[PDB]
Amino acid sequence: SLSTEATAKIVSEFGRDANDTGSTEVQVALLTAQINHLQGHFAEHKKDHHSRRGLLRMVSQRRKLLDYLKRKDVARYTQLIERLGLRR
Amino acid sequence: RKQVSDGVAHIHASFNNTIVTITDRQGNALGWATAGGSGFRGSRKSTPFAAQVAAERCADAVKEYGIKNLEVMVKGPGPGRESTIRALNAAGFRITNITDVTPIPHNGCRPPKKRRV
Amino acid sequence: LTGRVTNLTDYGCFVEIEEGVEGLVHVSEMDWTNKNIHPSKVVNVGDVVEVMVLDIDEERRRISLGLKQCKANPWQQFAETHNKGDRVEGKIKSITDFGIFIGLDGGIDGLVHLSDISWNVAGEEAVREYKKGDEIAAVVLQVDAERERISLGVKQLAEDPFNNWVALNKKGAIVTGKVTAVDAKGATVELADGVEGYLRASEASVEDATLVLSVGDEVEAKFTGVDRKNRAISLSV
Amino acid sequence: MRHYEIVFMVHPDQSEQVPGMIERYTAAITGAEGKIHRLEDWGRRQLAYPINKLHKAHYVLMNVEAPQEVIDELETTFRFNDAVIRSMVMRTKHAVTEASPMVK
Amino acid sequence: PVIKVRENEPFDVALRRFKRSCEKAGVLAEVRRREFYEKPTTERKRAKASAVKRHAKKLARENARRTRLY
Amino acid sequence: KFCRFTAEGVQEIDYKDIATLKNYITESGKIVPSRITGTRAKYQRQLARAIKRARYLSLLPYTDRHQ
RNA sequence: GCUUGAGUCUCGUAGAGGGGGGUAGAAUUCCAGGUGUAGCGGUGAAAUGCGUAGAGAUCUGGAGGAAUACCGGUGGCGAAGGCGGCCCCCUGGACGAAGACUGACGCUCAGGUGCGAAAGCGUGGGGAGCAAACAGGAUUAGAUACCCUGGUAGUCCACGCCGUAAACGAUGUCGACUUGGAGGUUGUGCCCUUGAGGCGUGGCUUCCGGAGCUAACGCGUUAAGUCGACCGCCUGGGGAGUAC
RNA sequence: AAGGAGGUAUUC
Ligand SMILES: [Mg+2]
Ligand SMILES: [Mg+2]
Ligand SMILES: [Mg+2]
Ligand SMILES: [Mg+2]
Ligand SMILES: [Mg+2]
Ligand SMILES: [Mg+2]
Ligand SMILES: [Mg+2]
Ligand SMILES: [Mg+2]
Ligand SMILES: [Mg+2]
Ligand SMILES: [Mg+2]
Ligand SMILES: [Mg+2]
Ligand SMILES: [Mg+2]
Ligand SMILES: [Mg+2]
Ligand SMILES: [Mg+2]
Ligand SMILES: [Mg+2]
Ligand SMILES: [Mg+2]
Repeated sequence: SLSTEATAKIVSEFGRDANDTGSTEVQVALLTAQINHLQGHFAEHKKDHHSRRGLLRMVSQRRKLLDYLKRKDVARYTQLIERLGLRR
Repeated sequence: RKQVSDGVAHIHASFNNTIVTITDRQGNALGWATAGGSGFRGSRKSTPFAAQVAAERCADAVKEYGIKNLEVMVKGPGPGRESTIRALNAAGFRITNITDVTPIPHNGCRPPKKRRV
Repeated sequence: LTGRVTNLTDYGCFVEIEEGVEGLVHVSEMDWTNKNIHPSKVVNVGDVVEVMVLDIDEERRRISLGLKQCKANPWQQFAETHNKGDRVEGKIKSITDFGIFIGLDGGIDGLVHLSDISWNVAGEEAVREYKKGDEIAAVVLQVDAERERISLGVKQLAEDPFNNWVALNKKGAIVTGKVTAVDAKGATVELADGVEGYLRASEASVEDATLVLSVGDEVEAKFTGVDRKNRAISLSV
Repeated sequence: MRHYEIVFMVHPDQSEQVPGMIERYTAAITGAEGKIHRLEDWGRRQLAYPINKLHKAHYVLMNVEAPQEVIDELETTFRFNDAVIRSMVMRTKHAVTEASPMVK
Repeated sequence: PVIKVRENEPFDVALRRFKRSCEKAGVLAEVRRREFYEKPTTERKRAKASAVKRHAKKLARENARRTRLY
Repeated sequence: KFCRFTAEGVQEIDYKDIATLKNYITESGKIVPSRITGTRAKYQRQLARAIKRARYLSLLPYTDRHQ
């Protein structure tokens, strides 16, 4: 999965400080990074249904986090989806 | 016709029959005897006594070579599988080593279907 | 003498010749032509073998025995048959990072240094050209019967266009070539198939020859020197 | 960097090339900025069963810290070289710097 | 199950030693098992039944060391 | 009983230690069950992997009659 | 707003979880030789079959395909189907210890989408063993079967389709509460580790059993007990999971 | 296959 160094880098970008590991923006960025990483894996392994089931949870969970964020703070939702290059 | 005095007796002990073949260390056969060709058919062919008589015939149709020391290799879960070793020992042969050489696949080919008798 | 094998080891065979007398037959003394036959396959423990006493160590109570002398050395057979410079065809037994071992007739393994296969192909295509078991013809460069090695060479089967190029163009000829590479230190100019000359920036025309020489330009430069070590023809305009 | 334990068996007829093979492979890791943590030449050893009609293979053990790419090239070299009868490279979670039971 | 015939031991001893060695290897049982093909469900089912009866026997045996049957 | 490895707190069985593994393979060369030896389950799995790796390297024999 | 539900991060652990690529040894089959000679094979008993053009047996070499003995375990992992040599690469989940962070972000889910044993279908490969159909020999009153000798599809690979099983724990998912015992497996804390000890505390799992429940059998903290949220389904047997 | 012993089986 995501490396120990790559998680620290993302937390720094999207959080108030180094220890803000659970903010919604940080969580969405981490899920996005792993989702974007895995597309290369599934280009070569179409038949990896077991791994793709875990990929769906990441996609589905990012949807739930984004919906919560949109409801609670539209401004950060707009800002975050632009920064992460997402639709909806 | 030559003289060896050290050979190897391969016993093939199948369920239905018992083949004894005596050979040199190199693997060139000297003689062979079977229970089915020793005067036993069907229910009697697959008996320990029949294998003993097969061992007698093989030890009698090979002593032109003057074998004195013998090595015994048993293969298969046959009926006799043992009377052959005893018969060889009694026929005037020194048994040096006994080895079980029954082939065991390490989970290879699929065996035939079970008999629904 | 005739003796009975008492013990067989991978480094030698113990043959009891007399009561209480065991001589050691080296596996190197077991066969001239196939140095790589394990004793377990030629002789069994208890076999009666005719062995010749080569050396007796009274002090250490060990007799070096020869089965070697009953058979025939293929190295002498090779030296009588093949003079220095003989062309021998043989099968590639194995490919190694340093060279090819080639089995010749008589069970001899010849070693070809990889440096003699081609003057112009670095490293990777030479390994793909030869498959294990392929038949290759090489000329016997040197037979060392003392170390039991034959050095074989492929260089004598080809004819270097480099050598023909240098012989055709005497020192001082002006030669025209197309620039294949341009460096800050000089330009690499191909003058013939496999024959490349080097025209230095200080002799190309300015601190950088790239302002004067483009990749692919034809440059007329004088053949001033040949570097036989690097195949580098030093050129000057 | 991933840590790999590399055991390969060289044909006994090339026991004289074992120093050269060790130097060549060692440089091919050190040049790729990896480390070498253990080098053991167990030497000529009797085989439990014949491998390619041989007994008495030469054993070399290497414990290495190197990236996956250079190790990949190393394994391909083993395949192409016909002096190594067998080779096994295993991933290890941490380095080792102790004599093997074979040396002891 | 290789057997080397030692000196001074009778051939009966040699035959006894070989028989015990084969039994320890369990070759005959393996051959009898491999005579016919047993479906994975059957092999899986048979293994389960042995465990169930074996466990029941232990617990029943445990009760016998307690219940006054005398 | 008396699982030997857990007594010494061995982290990993280390296939290279042939002297130890000879205890856990039979005369024919197949592995002895943990029920007989007394080894714990976790060490048993490590022991099986170690023996299988040793067989591949020909430190140990698969069967008694390879040749 | 809050931190107790749900998540995130830090360190580890166990595992036949998945996909791709290598490789190892045993064994079966066929082929090429050496030895050797008259049987082999099969059955309750036989015959069909193979064999003097040399079988079977034995030794050596080679080719190929498939599966991975022992370990192996009411052991493990996975949502289920299922997953078992070894090694590498890519990858999913679960659990534990301590701490920090977000601040209800949750549960269930019609339709929808996906996965889904075996058999089967399509295109193209592969084919050692096994084996529907089929051929033959027997048994039988008959034998379109059971048994024997052969044997095609198929089983294997790649890519699509199919979408069903006693797909079963015949037990929908999520949460809370309610006496005990013996174990298995995997973490972790403490004490004298005196020497594999003792004492706690998490996860998953097998058996027994109390109250209670049940028509009874039985279930019994992993409930079929006490409750709460949401969903699927039942309405006598046949006709019929059939017709349109 | 038949008979005796030990255990859930071994530390030894
Ligand atoms: Mg994740
Ligand atoms: Mg049959
Ligand atoms: Mg058949
Ligand atoms: Mg589970
Ligand atoms: Mg639906
Ligand atoms: Mg199918
Ligand atoms: Mg098909
Ligand atoms: Mg087809
Ligand atoms: Mg049939
Ligand atoms: Mg249904
Ligand atoms: Mg099922
Ligand atoms: Mg069920
Ligand atoms: Mg149902
Ligand atoms: Mg109960
Ligand atoms: Mg219908
Ligand atoms: Mg139906």
